[PDB]
Amino acid sequence: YAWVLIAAYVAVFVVALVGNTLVCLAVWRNHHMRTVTNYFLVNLSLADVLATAICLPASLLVDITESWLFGHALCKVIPYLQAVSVSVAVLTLSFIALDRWYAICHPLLFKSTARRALGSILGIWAVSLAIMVPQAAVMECSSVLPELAARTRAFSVCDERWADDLAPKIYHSCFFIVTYLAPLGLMAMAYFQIFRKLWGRQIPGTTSAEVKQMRARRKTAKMLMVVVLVFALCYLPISVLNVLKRVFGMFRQASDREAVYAAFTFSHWLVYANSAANPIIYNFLSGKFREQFKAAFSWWL
Ligand SMILES: CCCCCCCC/C=C\CCCCCCCC(=O)O[C@H](COC(=O)CCCCCCCCCCCCCCC)COP(=O)(O)OC[C@@H](O)CO
Ligand SMILES: Cc1nc2ccc(NC(=O)Nc3ccnc4cccnc34)cc2o1
Ligand SMILES: Cc1nc2ccc(NC(=O)Nc3ccnc4cccnc34)cc2o1
Ligand SMILES: CCCCCCCCS[C@@H]1O[C@H](CO)[C@@H](O)[C@H](O)[C@H]1O
Ligand SMILES: CCCCCCCCS[C@@H]1O[C@H](CO)[C@@H](O)[C@H](O)[C@H]1O
Ligand SMILES: CCCCCCCCS[C@@H]1O[C@H](CO)[C@@H](O)[C@H](O)[C@H]1O
Ligand SMILES: CCCCCCCCS[C@@H]1O[C@H](CO)[C@@H](O)[C@H](O)[C@H]1O
Repeated sequence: YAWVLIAAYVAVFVVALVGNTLVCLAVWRNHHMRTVTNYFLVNLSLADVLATAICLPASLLVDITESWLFGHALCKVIPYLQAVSVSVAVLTLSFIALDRWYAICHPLLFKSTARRALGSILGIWAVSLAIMVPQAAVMECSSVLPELAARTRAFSVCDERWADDLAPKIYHSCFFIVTYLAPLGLMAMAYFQIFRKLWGRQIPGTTSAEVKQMRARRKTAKMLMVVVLVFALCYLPISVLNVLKRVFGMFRQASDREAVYAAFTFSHWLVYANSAANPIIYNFLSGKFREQFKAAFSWWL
């Protein structure tokens, strides 16, 4: 079990870094690949690399050693950067769907540009950095017997420190709704309307150019729906496990301590596995990204 963890964590580390760097290079090299959607997808890669590079290594040591060995300052920074990486992801996926929904379903209300996209991308970070500040405030590094901290860090853990039972129940309920259920719920309805408008609307006088627009828009909607679907599945375990632990007070009886720790461990890895999955999704569901990933691999061999 222990080596399978390190092997899986190492594979996700390499694939996510190599893949997400190629995702930025592909949009940079190809000019008429700099679409609003693909600019948001690059911002999604910038979040994934921040999680993979910085938070993932702390991820492996905590799940194996079961203790925090990086000191008090990083106990707030790293969990904060992990939380910010999640907010940036879900907000980027939300703006993508909002962009596609006004494009496919309500075509002439708002106009999306590359100039407005970079402004949204800077807004996604301004919000993600702000709303995760309370999370960093709650992070505290403390050892079993705190007098032990003067001797070693092998027995200290970095966890949330709440002053009352009610506060975590409200906090983690709001952040499950706000950052998982609500966005995915609104997005599932948006892509369903996008699905109906792309597959089914057969108005009699559609020009040959209107169809060449649809046949390409279908290929992007197919790719983006697979991305949202994998994101929902990847973050489902950690999100439900966090709510059952914090809000519902579960997983406190040490009779099933082994199964609970193996569950949360796999849930932590699944979060990073999503960072490696997305570039793979682009390779198979996007011929333009596939074409760019082809060239980057020829230069190397
Ligand atoms: C989040 C952070 C803050 C926001 C930040 C911004 C991010 C926002 C992201 C995406 C926005 C996308 C908007 C997409 C809207 C699409 C929703 C939509 O139209 O759904 C229709 C109605 O559903 C229906 O009947 C049923 C209505 C839905 C009620 C059931 C919901 C169950 C709970 C599930 C979770 C809900 C969470 C909601 C938000 C908190 C589908 O039917 P139908 O084609 O006939 O419509 C015809 C009708 O449009 C005209 O008569
Ligand atoms: C090493 C390591 N330790 C970790 C501890 C936690 C997490 N992730 C979460 O707790 N995610 C989430 C919590 C709560 N609501 C969410 C809503 C949407 C998405 N995600 C979450 C990753 C970790 O990686
Ligand atoms: C919406 C939302 N709410 C959230 C609450 C928490 C977190 N993430 C953590 O708490 N991460 C971590 C905590 C503790 N040790 C770690 C070690 C390595 C990496 N990460 C962590 C993400 C969230 O996203
Ligand atoms: C019985 C309770 C536990 C007692 C542990 C005593 C051995 C600590 S060895 C080691 O000492 C280094 C400094 O010399 C520190 O940098 C490490 O963090 C620490 O691990
Ligand atoms: C020093 C930074 C905090 C680290 C330790 C956190 C312990 C509880 S903090 C937080 O304080 C609020 C008032 O500010 C209260 O309303 C909350 O119930 C309480 O949970
Ligand atoms: C969106 C907000 C969701 C809030 C969900 C949790 C509601 C409170 S449960 C309640 O908590 C109290 C404080 O711990 C205890 O005194 C009780 O015994 C227990 O029944
Ligand atoms: C056989 C009966 C078992 C009863 C106990 C089940 C666990 C209840 S915990 C309580 O549940 C609320 C919802 O009811 C949540 O909103 C609160 O956050 C949480 O604190």
